[PDB]
Amino acid sequence: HGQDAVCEFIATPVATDINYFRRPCNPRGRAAGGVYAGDKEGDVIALMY
Amino acid sequence: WGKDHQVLRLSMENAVGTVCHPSLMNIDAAVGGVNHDPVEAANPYGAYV
Repeated sequence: HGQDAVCEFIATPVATDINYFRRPCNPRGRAAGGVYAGDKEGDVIALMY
Repeated sequence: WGKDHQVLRLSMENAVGTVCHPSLMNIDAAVGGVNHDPVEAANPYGAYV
């Protein structure tokens, strides 16, 4: 069929509700990009953690 | 629906920050403002100890 894709796994609790999915949502449960911050330059460790 | 194809939820645990202030027990002006222009004898069976 072509090249293969690789599937990787992250443990989740069973009640992390599916409405968070069906949506462009992110894997690590948090808006993680450096675009989204409020320009403080110490902000994106706090935006991520 | 939010500002996407996104769902949102409003509980009644949502109502924590509004019903729980110490102004629910603030009825000082209420009894004063109703007091003038009085009411007649309402044969106080259940209104007297």
